[PDB]
Amino acid sequence: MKEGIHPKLVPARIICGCGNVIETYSTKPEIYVEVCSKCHPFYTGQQRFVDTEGRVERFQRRYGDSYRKGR
Amino acid sequence: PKHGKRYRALLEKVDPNKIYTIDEAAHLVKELATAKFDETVEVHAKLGIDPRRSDQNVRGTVSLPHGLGKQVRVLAIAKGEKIKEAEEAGADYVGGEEIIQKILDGWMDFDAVVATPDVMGAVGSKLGRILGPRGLLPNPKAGTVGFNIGEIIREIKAGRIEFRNDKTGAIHAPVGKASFPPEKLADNIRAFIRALEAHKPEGAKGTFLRSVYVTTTMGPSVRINPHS
Amino acid sequence: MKVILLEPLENLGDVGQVVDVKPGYARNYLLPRGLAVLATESNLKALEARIRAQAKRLAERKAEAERLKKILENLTLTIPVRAGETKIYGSVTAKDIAEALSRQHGVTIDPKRLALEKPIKELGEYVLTYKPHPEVPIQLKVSVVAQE
RNA sequence: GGGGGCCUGACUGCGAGGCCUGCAAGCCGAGCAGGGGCGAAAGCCGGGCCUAGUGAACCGGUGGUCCCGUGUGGAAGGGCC
RNA sequence: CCUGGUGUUGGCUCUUGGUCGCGCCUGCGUAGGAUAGGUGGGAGCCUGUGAACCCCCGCCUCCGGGUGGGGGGGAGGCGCC
RNA sequence: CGGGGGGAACCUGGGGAACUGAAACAUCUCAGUACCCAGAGGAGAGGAAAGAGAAAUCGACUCCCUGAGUAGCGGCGAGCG
RNA sequence: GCCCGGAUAGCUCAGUCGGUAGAGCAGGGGAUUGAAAAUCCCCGUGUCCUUGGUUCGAUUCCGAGUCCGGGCACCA
Repeated sequence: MKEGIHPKLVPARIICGCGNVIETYSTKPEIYVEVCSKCHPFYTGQQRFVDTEGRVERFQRRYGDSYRKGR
Repeated sequence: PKHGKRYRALLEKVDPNKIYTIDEAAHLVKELATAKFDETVEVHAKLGIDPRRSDQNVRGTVSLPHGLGKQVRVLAIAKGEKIKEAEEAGADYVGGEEIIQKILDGWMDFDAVVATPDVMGAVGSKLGRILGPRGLLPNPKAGTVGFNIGEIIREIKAGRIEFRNDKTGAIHAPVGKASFPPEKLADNIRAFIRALEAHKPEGAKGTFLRSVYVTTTMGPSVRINPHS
Repeated sequence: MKVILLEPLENLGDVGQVVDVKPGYARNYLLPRGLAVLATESNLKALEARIRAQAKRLAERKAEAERLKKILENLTLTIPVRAGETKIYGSVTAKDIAEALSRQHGVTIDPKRLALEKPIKELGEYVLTYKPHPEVPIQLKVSVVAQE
């Protein structure tokens, strides 16, 4: 591993697709899109005591950095 | 901040922040205006309709009970016994297809026409072309055609008051006298509340009774909450 | 975004305030800086801690004030000057008063704040108002006389 | 088949018993019921003078109905017409 | 790949549009003292102009005129009819 | 101080496919199956309820028989369950 | 099927009180046309796609009805 989160796990899976709708509107589901993909967050940082970083990931980030900001 | 009305005093009575309610209205209006003679207060309002597409165009009349003698003339068009009944009931214009003929000629002194099903053909087709889009021709559910010529003209005299949204969606009608008991003005305000409410065409979507108020002739103008 | 501010009032207008400046915004843009910190027990408390603080501070102030208000408004202030029967040769400086009450009688006060436009030196007594604590002024019957 | 009068059965409930057909089809129908319409009536009328103008099943719509509802009241939703 | 929303992607600011809340101001096809925008109340209204006579000044135009103000004073005007 | 390095099959999670069926085949299907992986074991797995279920009822988790192949999921089709 | 949009005389387009209609280019009649061209003068010249409706009175205003054009989702 080398890109999950830092403040927990948000690094993985995704199966999905579509095709089309038109249901409780006029009929059944134009059904189909057998597709697969990724799905994730972002990066950023601050300072320990003169010289630092963070890295981490998104939200978990914001709350967190706040947290150790507390110290 | 100073204006052109001596009414100004009455206006001071007039504190337009609240829409208050009916009976309150009877009282504060009765007090508000007794200028020359005694106030001829009236109620007026506007509904969320659309009178262009007549599929909401309303009118008719509730029966606000209380003696009468003035407003909206009507023609009792029929024959003998009906001339009897309606004429006596409370008619301003009375006769039959002879009156219809007179009108085709050059005599029309009645806003609403009520004819019994006995001279109704002559009324509607002879005078159809005459009363026309004036509002002066008889219609089977426009309080204008039927045998009870006597009953309807009767109420015309004992207490009538009708309905008819004008171009922009509003009606006007008498629902209490000036020096008239407050509770009274209230009750009539009510009978109107109801018949109006009924007329309320199914073509309304939302805030129908938009503005409902009591205002006088030459005098105050305050909304009323026909709820309380 | 409960941004609690020390150096702020919508600029370096300091303490007594807290506002919202959204996530990052307020965050690393307005407070990395060093003008405020966020809510938390730590901070909200903080405000409470030192607010209590000033409450007691000023209160106390008022108190000591009163002890002296009483003691002084109470007592008469007599002092010795040199002259004939009017103004003393060397002007009566309310400061002089100061030395006087101060270590000649007991309680002391700073000359500065007082009641004395110019040297007073007519002689005898005058009771004036030298405001000692911001809304509670000390008023006194001061007479110096030529001890001859 | 050509003309006039009056009128909706080009009705719902349905049918026994047969045409053909292996399937499903499609097709013929006295007579019993409610209910009317043409004569006064003996009776004809459940579309036309007849043999072609036709299409499963799914899916979903609308006018019902007022049967079902995933504890109970209702309701999304839904069963039969 | 291109591309609305939205997340890090913070600051001051010039501004311009739709909408509803209240205020103001408007309405000349034609006979119509008259540029009646309707539909209601509906013969009376008013005197901080002591007035429609006159004065200018504010404003909107299809000559007119409508409207809002400052003044000038000596029972007057108009809506009615 | 610890690991790492193994190991026929069993095992948990990580990622994860065409055939063939649906006598075509794009939903669907085989299936979360084959296989690449990481890893704890001697077996791990799960394991004391924001559960069941509607009786004022039960009571950890796991595996067997039964629960219906009904309840049902669906080019409501092959099928799956 | 949805929403935006065009349809009035031969050709092309014009009105929100509507409340009174055509106008630019061709066709007939008349002057400058000594020739024409050209120009002016004139006239003929019309439901504003269908239909009722609000409408005293609205063709540009209310609803529904054609043929057509542009952009979505329909049968699966």
